[PDB]
Amino acid sequence: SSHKTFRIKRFLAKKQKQNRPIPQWIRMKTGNKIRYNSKRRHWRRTKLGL
Amino acid sequence: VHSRARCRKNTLARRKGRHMGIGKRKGTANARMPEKVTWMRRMRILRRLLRRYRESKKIDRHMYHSLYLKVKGNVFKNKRILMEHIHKLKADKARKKLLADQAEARRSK
Amino acid sequence: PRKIEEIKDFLLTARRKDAKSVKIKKNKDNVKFKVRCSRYLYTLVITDKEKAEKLKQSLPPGLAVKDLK
Amino acid sequence: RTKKVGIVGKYGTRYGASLRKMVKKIEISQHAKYTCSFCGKTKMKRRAVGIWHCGSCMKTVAGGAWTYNTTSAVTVKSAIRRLKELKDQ
RNA sequence: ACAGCAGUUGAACAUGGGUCAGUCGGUCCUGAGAGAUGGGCGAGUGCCGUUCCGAAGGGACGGGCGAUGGCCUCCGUUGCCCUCGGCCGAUCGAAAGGGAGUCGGGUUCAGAUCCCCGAAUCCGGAGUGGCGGAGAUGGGCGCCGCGAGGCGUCCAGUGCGGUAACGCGACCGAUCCCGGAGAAGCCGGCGGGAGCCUCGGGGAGAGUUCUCUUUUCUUUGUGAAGGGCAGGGCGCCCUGGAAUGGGUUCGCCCCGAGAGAGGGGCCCGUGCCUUGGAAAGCGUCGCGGUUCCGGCGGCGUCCGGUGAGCUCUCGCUGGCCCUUGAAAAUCCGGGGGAGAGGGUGUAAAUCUCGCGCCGGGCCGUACCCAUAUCCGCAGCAGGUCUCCAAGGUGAACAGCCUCUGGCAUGUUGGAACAAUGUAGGUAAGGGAAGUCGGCAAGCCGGAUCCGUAACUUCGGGAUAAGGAUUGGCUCUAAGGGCUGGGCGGCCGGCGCCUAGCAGCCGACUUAGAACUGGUGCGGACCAGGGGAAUCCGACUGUUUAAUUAAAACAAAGCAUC
RNA sequence: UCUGGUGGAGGUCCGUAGCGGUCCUGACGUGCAAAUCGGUCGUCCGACCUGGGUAUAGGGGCGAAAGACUAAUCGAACCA
Ligand SMILES: [Zn+2]
Repeated sequence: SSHKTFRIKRFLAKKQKQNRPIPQWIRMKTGNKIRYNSKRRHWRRTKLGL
Repeated sequence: VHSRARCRKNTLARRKGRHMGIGKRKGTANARMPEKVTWMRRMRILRRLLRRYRESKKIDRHMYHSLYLKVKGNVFKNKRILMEHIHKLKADKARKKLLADQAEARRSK
Repeated sequence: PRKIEEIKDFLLTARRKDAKSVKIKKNKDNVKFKVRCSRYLYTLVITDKEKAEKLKQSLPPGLAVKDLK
Repeated sequence: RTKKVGIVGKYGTRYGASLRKMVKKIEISQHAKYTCSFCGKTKMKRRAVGIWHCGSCMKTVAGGAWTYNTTSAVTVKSAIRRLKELKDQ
């Protein structure tokens, strides 16, 4: 809701910032094994632990 | 456009009495026109008339009070009936003084 | 907003060190002299044009004057 | 309007005839206005059970549940006056 | 890739961006309750307990006794001692309870009572007085001054008015004490105010004009905070003394404990005018620059009437209760008079009066709020708390049609119209012969006028049962409000409103009649079939969420322990 | 005593919103749905309906009582 605490807002801020795709240059790093961000979270599909 | 021309034409006819018969009534007589509002309006008319008659000294306090309780007792249907009854009382009171003065004149003669 | 009904009171309000500006407005029927102070906007309504021009001349110096034309 | 039901016509047929008859006596006394012994005006109504108020002199009196004065109260008041007078004289 | 067809689309994917407050909430207070310490219990983590087995105050008028700093004659800060002093105990507990104070106009791609413009407001601080005003500036004795007006002395002065209710711009005062406000249910009925709807005109724009319609549609403002005036209310006051009782409400109700009558007082004032205010907003007609100028300009934003109308709100007055419908923070008033001030200055202490100066930190704020942003594994016919609520018909927030606003038929389309099905209808003559059973469907249905049985706990049964009417059109009768009563007035006998007369204004109904249609008319919509009995339970209520709503449970009453 | 008014009582009646869930033993029954849909129904000022906050926890609670309910789990839940 609009009414939220500071602790909850800071928790939602962090999940928002970590929902980004992998950068393109990571694939070029020597000995790289990551192809995509397997921890992508969609708001409608998966809900937060909160 | 949402014209009110049709409803205004029907309201004019309805004010004349049209579309208001037995076949056009769905609510009861009390739902359409409450008996309490009819009674309360009637008392306000008749009590107002009695107050004006008292103020202008057409009737006195003792005639006002008896007529007030008869109005509360549903004796007079409307203002016209109450006006005629007051006039009959005024004639009777005048007559009682007419034969009183006649009797006093005869006795003193 | 406060309404002042005396010219003498208006001059006192205008000469306050708090006063910031005098705004003159001309209407169809009256002329309104408005002095803006810290707390209230003081308005004087004058229905005579002869007295209106006199008030402009007697306005205190230095105080900003704006004509709402 | 009614032959015998009186004030308990509000209950219709919903309880026994004898129960409606018993409550008829109590409901008349619990809603009646009595004459105030302090100011003389007939305005002594019931606020709650055992509480009686006068709307003119604003006096509140502890009384009966449904009647202003219980018979037990009158006898006790008369008896206490006798016991007090015997102590004095 | 996903959105079960597509997709130039998306609540998908990618890149950027977006939430601004003293006056909107949180924050503060307590509620039901939760919970430490003291104490007790407990092998023990710990538990019980919330005033109960505690030396539970750390504060403060004021006074004294000392240090210290200053616009240092003096005052202020800091320690110690008297005086006062119940926390009737920490603390937590509400984004719907309590709780000071903000509202118009504009502005964005997305913010906004938060930004800009404008106009206000509350709280706190101001010591070294911020400026005014108040307190507060009189009287007596003389002298001089022609006299006014000044010189000396003495004595007052913590305001004033009204018979009163109370009023005026302030109008000292501590510990202590009393009170108020915060702070009270549900239902009914009336009345006031506003918003909306309605009606009659006047503007501006638009629609229709085949014929008519001087028409039909849209639009036709003034925030908070001050000031004044209506209006509403009053168990507020003064005169006075009432039965031939009177006053008065829709209902009531009121009076020698003071009616009616007259004259005042107070509270609320969300209404009107006014400052704010037209400069802004809107409507319409034009003229510019250029993407935006809150561009510029002209005209307008008018006058009325209605009402058991609906909604909100403010009042008054009742009904019900073996039901009586929070608490605390916080704020205020009063009682008392411990104190302080100055000796007549142009003065003091003091001031809840007017204006002036400074500040108001932290957190929330975007959007969905649901037949697609929430839960049900999903864009799931399920579930999920509220606010505003137009016209017509009509008892209605019923159903049916429409306007403002919204939408694209609910995860696809094309063609055809077979059986069986799901949903909706109709049917000759019979009229339950079907079937366990009238299951299902059908009949009745509104309103008005008549007329209503057995039985009964006398309340009911009851819309019992049964019958008639119902359209359209044209009339008639009845049902009300205001004003007046012998150029402008008025000193006057000269007038007499008196079966209530004249003029003006107005809305909603009721009853009766004529005419009239292929007897059709509660024409759609809405909308009880009924009667005679038996069994059970008295009734209202409740129950196995997801097969049993019942005769089961409860219940008032009765009785027992 | 009778009559005509006024008045507005009630765990009162018809009946919206709301709450519930009779019958069709209708639809659906690899459903829209691990209980939904339609018509028809009960109640609708009260023992009424409902949000939030609080309290009661497993041989325990709560129960106008059906062994009902206690997170799709109840003649003793769920987790290890
Ligand atoms: Zn009394």
